[PDB]
Amino acid sequence: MNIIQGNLVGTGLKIGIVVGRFNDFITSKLLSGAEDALLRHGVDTNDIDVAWVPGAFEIPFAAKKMAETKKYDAIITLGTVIRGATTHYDYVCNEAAKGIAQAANTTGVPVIFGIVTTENIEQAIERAGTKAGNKGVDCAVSAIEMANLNRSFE
Amino acid sequence: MNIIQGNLVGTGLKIGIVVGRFNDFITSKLLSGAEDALLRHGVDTNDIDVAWVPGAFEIPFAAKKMAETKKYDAIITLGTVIRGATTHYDYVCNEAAKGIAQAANTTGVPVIFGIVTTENIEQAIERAGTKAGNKGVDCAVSAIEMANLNRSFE
Amino acid sequence: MNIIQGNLVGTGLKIGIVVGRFNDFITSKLLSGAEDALLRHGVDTNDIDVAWVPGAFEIPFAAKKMAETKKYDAIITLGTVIRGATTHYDYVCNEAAKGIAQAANTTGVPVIFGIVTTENIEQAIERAGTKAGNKGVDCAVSAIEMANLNRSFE
Amino acid sequence: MNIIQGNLVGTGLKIGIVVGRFNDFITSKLLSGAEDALLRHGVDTNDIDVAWVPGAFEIPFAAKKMAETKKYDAIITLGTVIRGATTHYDYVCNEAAKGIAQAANTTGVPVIFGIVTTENIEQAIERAGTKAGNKGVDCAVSAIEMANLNRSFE
Amino acid sequence: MNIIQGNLVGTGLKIGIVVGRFNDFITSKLLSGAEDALLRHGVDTNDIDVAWVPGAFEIPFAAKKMAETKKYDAIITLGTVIRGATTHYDYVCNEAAKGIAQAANTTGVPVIFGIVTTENIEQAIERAGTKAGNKGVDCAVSAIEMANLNRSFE
Amino acid sequence: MNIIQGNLVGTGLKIGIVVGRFNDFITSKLLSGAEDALLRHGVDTNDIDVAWVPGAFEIPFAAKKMAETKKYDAIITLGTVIRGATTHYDYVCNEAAKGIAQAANTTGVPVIFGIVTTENIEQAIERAGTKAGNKGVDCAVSAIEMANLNRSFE
Amino acid sequence: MNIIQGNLVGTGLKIGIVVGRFNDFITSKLLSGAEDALLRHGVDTNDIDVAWVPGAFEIPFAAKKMAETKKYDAIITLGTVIRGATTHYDYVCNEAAKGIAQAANTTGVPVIFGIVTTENIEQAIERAGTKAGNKGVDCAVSAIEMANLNRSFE
Ligand SMILES: O=c1[nH]c(NC[C@H](O)[C@H](O)[C@H](O)CO)c([N+](=O)[O-])c(=O)[nH]1
Ligand SMILES: O=c1[nH]c(NC[C@H](O)[C@H](O)[C@H](O)CO)c([N+](=O)[O-])c(=O)[nH]1
Ligand SMILES: O=c1[nH]c(NC[C@H](O)[C@H](O)[C@H](O)CO)c([N+](=O)[O-])c(=O)[nH]1
Ligand SMILES: O=c1[nH]c(NC[C@H](O)[C@H](O)[C@H](O)CO)c([N+](=O)[O-])c(=O)[nH]1
Ligand SMILES: O=c1[nH]c(NC[C@H](O)[C@H](O)[C@H](O)CO)c([N+](=O)[O-])c(=O)[nH]1
Ligand SMILES: O=c1[nH]c(NC[C@H](O)[C@H](O)[C@H](O)CO)c([N+](=O)[O-])c(=O)[nH]1
Ligand SMILES: O=c1[nH]c(NC[C@H](O)[C@H](O)[C@H](O)CO)c([N+](=O)[O-])c(=O)[nH]1
Repeated sequence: MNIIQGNLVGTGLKIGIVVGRFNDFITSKLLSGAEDALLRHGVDTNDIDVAWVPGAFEIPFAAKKMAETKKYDAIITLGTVIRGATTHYDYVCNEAAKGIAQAANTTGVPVIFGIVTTENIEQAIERAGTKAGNKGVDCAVSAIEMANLNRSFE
Repeated sequence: MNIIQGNLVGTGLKIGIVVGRFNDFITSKLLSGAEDALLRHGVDTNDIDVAWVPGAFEIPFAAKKMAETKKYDAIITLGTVIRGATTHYDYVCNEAAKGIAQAANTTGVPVIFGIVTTENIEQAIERAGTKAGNKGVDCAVSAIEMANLNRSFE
Repeated sequence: MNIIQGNLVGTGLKIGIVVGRFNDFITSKLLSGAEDALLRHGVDTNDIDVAWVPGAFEIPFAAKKMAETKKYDAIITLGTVIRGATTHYDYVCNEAAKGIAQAANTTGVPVIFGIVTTENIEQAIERAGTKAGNKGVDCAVSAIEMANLNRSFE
Repeated sequence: MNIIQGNLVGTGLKIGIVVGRFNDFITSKLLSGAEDALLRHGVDTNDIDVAWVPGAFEIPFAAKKMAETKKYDAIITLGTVIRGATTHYDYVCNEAAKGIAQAANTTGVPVIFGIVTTENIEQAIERAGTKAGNKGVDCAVSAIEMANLNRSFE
Repeated sequence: MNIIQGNLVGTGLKIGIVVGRFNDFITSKLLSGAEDALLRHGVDTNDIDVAWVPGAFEIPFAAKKMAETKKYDAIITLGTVIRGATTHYDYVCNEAAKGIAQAANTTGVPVIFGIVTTENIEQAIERAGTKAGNKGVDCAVSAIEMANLNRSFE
Repeated sequence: MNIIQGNLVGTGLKIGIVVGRFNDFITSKLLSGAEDALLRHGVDTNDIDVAWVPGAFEIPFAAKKMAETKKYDAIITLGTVIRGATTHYDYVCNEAAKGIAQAANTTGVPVIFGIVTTENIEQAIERAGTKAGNKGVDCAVSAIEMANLNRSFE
Repeated sequence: MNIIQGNLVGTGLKIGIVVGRFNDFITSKLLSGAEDALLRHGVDTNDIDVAWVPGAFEIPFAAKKMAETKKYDAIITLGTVIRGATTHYDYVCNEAAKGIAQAANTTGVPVIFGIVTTENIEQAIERAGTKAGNKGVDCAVSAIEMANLNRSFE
C-alpha cells in the first residue's frame, strides 16, 4: 500500500486568508490563532496576505479570486455565523461552504474551510480559543498539510 | 501579514440593484435604505440603476444579466420571502441564494445578497428600518466595500 | 436612479407552457387560469404552446428544450407536488426548482416557476382558483412582465 | 393554444434501466414491474438493457454513461433508500436526484427518476406492488411518454 | 433484457483511497477493513495508494486529483463525521458528498462514497467493524464492482 | 406453465363508458382521465361512446344494455358514492357492483368497475387526479387489457 | 506470528446449499443472494447444488449427507425461524445449530450457518435484502473463505 502524506513544515509556503467582518468579535481571534500557528510552523509573516470581506456570503468570491492569482500554496477561509431568529443563517452557511468547495475545485489550489457556525455566542467562544481550542489554529495546520500534499499532485 | 481591504468611499461607483415586487410592503423600504446610504457615501443618483422583477425566483436572472453588461462596479439584490403554510418558501430562498452566488462567480462582478427571509411579518419589519436596522442599508455598505476591494483584484 | 420595468401588455408575445400530469386535478385548473390571463392581456391563443409531461421531475427537461428553440419570449412551468408519507416530495420539489432556474440561466429566456407545493389537498385547492387566487394566473402575469423586461436586456 | 404530448405506444423504443443492488428485496420487484409494463406497451425485450450498480450513489454515474452512448430513447433509474438511525439517507437521496437530473440535462436523453425513498420497510412494500401500486410500473409508463414527447424536441 | 454487471475479482486493479485524519479512531479501522478486503479479492498491495487529508471537507479535492491522474480503476473515499453541538456537521457532510459525486462525474473514474456520518460515537463504532460490519469493507467491494462494470463503459 | 395475457395497445378497440351524474364534481374528472388514457393508448375518439345516467343505481342498467349491442370490446363504468348520514350509500354501492358484475357475466363482454366509493370528499379528490392518481385512468388501462385478453377467449 | 487466511476468489470451488421450505417467503431471497454472490466471486453455476428440505429441523440431515459425499469444498445452510406463540421455535433453532455444527465436525467439510432466527416478520425482512443486508450473501462470502482456509488444513 503506498502512503502519500503532507508533513507539517511551513517553511517557504505563501498563504492567503479571507476573513469575514461579521461577528468579528470571534473572527479576529480566529485570525490571531491562524497567524500564530503559521509563523511557529515556519511561514514568514511576509508571506501571508489577508483579505477582509463584509461577511461569509463574500468569502467564496474573495477566495476564488485570491486562488486564481496563483501566488498562494493554500488559502484559509475564516468566518462565524451564529443562529438568529430566522433561517437566513442556513442560506449563508450553505452558500459559503459550497463556494469554498468550488473555489478549490476550479482552481486546483487548496482552500481550507474555517467558518465556525453555531447556535449561540458561547459556542462560538468555545471554538475561538477556549474549551474546544481555536479553529483558526486547526485551519492553519490543515493548510500547511494540504499545501505539502498537493506538491505530490504537481 | 499584508491586509487587503476595500474602504467605504462611494465616489464615482456605478451600482445596479434588482428588487423583487413580492412583499413590496417591505422591499420598497429596503430600496429606500439602499438609495440613501449610497448617496450619502458619495454615489451619484445618476449612477444607480434599478430593475424591478416579479419575485425572488427572478432576482438571479436579472442580476446576472445586469452584471454581464460590465456597466456596474457591484450589484445589489433586494427581496423579502416570509414563511407561509407550505415549503414553497424554501425552494425560492434556496434557488435565489444559489443563483446570486453563481451570478458573481461567472461574472467576476460583486453581487450582494439582500434577501430578507423570515417566519412572519414583524420579523421582516425588524430588518426593514426598525429594531434590527435596515438590510438595504447594510447591503449598500457591503456593495461599496466589495466594489473597492475588487479593484485590488483588477 | 433609473428604473427599468416590464409593463403588462401581452400583445405579440409567444409563450411556451410545460404542465405536469401528476395531480392534474389541480394542474389543469392552473393551465386554465394561465390561458385566460394570457389571452385577456392580449396574447394570441395561436401564439401559446403547451407541452404535457409525466410529473415535476420532467418539467426542467421540457422547459430547457422549449427555451432552446428560441421560439418563445418566456416559458411558464405548472405543477403540483402535495406531501405524502415519505420524503420523496422534497427531492422532486428541489430538483424541479433547481432545473427550472438552470434552464433560464443557460438559455437567457425567462422561465417562470409555477409549481404549487403543499402539505395537503385543501392547500393545493386554495392556490388553484379559490381563497389564495390562482397561481397559473399570477404566473401568466409574471411571464408577460419578464418577456417585456428582458427586451431591455436585448 | 397548441398541445404537444407524447402518447403511450412503446413499439420500437430502446430503453436502458439502472437498478441499485441495495434493498434489492424491493428493487427487483420494481424491475419486474418495469419489465412487464414495457413489454405490454410494445417494447421488445430485446430492446431493454439493464445495468446493476452497488447502490443509489452510483445510479447517476451509470445513467449518464448509458445515456451518452446514444443507444436509448429514455433511461429508467430504480432504487430504494429506507431511513436508518443517522442522516446518511439524505446525502444519498439528495446526490442521487441531483445527478439523475444532471444526466438528462447534459445528455438531452430523458432519464426517469424511480428511487423509492421511505421511512420504513412497509412503506417501501406499499410502492413495490402493493397498496400504492408499483413505482417501476409508473416509471416505465413515464419513460415511454418522455421518449415519445422528446421526438417533438428532435 | 440484457444484464450488464461487474463481477468481484480484483486481480490486476489499481485503487486509490483518500482517508480523513479527523475521527481517525474510526477512520483507521475503515482503512484496515478496505485493505484487507482488497487483498483477499486479489488486488496487489503494491497496487493500492493511500492519500491522508485533514478531514472530510478535503476528501473531494484529493479524490478528483487522484482520479484525474488516470492511474486508478476506482477511488475509495473514507471518513467519519459525528454530530456535535451545532450544524457544522451538515455543511461538511453535504459538501463532502457533493464533491465526491462531482469528482466521478467530471473524471469518468468511479469514486466510492465511504463517509460514515453519525449522531454519536457508538454508532460510528457499529459501522467500523462491529454490529453493522465495516463500511471500509463494503466500500472495497463496491469499488471492485464499479471498476469491473466501467470496463463495459470503455 | 402457459401464460395468457392481454397487452396494452388500444389501436382499433371500440369502448363504451357509462358515467353517473351524481357527484359529477368528481365523475367528470374520472371521465377526463379515462378519455385521455384511451386516446394515448391508441383508441380513436371516434370509437368511444359515453352514456350519462342519474346515479350509480342506474349504471348496471345502461352497462348491460350497451354490452348487449355487441358494438364494444369492453365497457367502462364511472361513479362516485360518498358516505352521508345514513346507510343508503351501502345499498347503492352494493347493487351497483353486483349488477356490473352480472352485466359482464350474462353478456361475455368485459365491464370494468370504476365506482369510487368513499367516506368524505377529500378521499374522492385523492382518487380523481390527485395523491392516489385517477381511477378513470386505471380503469381505461384495465379495459384495454381485458379487451385484449378476451380475444384469447374468442 | 504467522497469519493463515482464506482469500475470497471462488474460481473452481464446488458448493452445496441446503435450503428450508418453511418461511420460504424469506428463504428464497436468501438463496438468490447466495447465488449471486457466488457467481460474482467466480463460482460456476454448474458447480452449485441446492437441496430443498421441509424446514430447519431437516437442514442438519441433508447437510451431513451432502458433506459426506466429498463432492463440495464448503456447504451453505439457509433457513428462517420466526417466533410464534410457544417455545417450539427454540427447540428447532437449537437442534438446527447443533447438527450443523456436528456435520462440519464429523465430516471435516466447512458447513456455514445461515439460519435467520427472529421475533417477527420485519426483522426477517431486514436480514433478507433490506436494511441489514442479506444473510445469504454474507454466508456465500464466508463459505468461499472457509473453503480457501481449509486448503491450509489439507
Ligand atoms: O459572516 C457572517 N455573515 C453574515 N452576514 C450575511 C452575509 O454574509 C453578507 O455579508 C451580505 O448578506 C450580502 O452579501 C451573517 N449574518 O447575517 O448573520 C453571519 O452570522 N455571519
Ligand atoms: O420575493 C418573493 N417571491 C415569492 N414569489 C415566488 C417567486 O419568487 C416567483 O415570483 C414566481 O414564482 C415564478 O418565477 C414569494 N412567495 O411565493 O411567497 C416570496 O415570499 N417572496
Ligand atoms: O408533479 C408531481 N410529480 C410527482 N411524480 C414524481 C416525478 O415527478 C416523476 O413524474 C417520475 O418520478 C420519474 O421522472 C409527484 N409525486 O411523486 O408525488 C408529485 O406530487 N407531483
Ligand atoms: O440504494 C441505496 N444505497 C445505499 N447504499 C449507500 C450508497 O448508495 C453506495 O452504494 C456506496 O455508499 C458508495 O458509493 C443505501 N444505504 O446506505 O442505506 C440505501 O438505502 N439505498
Ligand atoms: O472528517 C471530518 N472532518 C471534520 N473536520 C472539518 C473539515 O472536514 C476540515 O478538515 C477543515 O474544516 C477545513 O477544510 C469534522 N468536524 O469538524 O467535526 C468531522 O466530524 N469529520
Ligand atoms: O352515483 C351516486 N348515486 C347516488 N344517487 C342514488 C341512486 O344512484 C339513483 O340515482 C336513484 O336513487 C334512483 O335510481 C348517490 N347518493 O344517493 O348519495 C351517490 O353518492 N352516488
Ligand atoms: O425452517 C423452519 N422450520 C419450521 N418447521 C419446524 C421443523 O423445522 C420441521 O420442518 C418438522 O417439524 C419435522 O421435522 C419452523 N416452525 O415450525 O415454525 C420455522 O419457523 N422455520
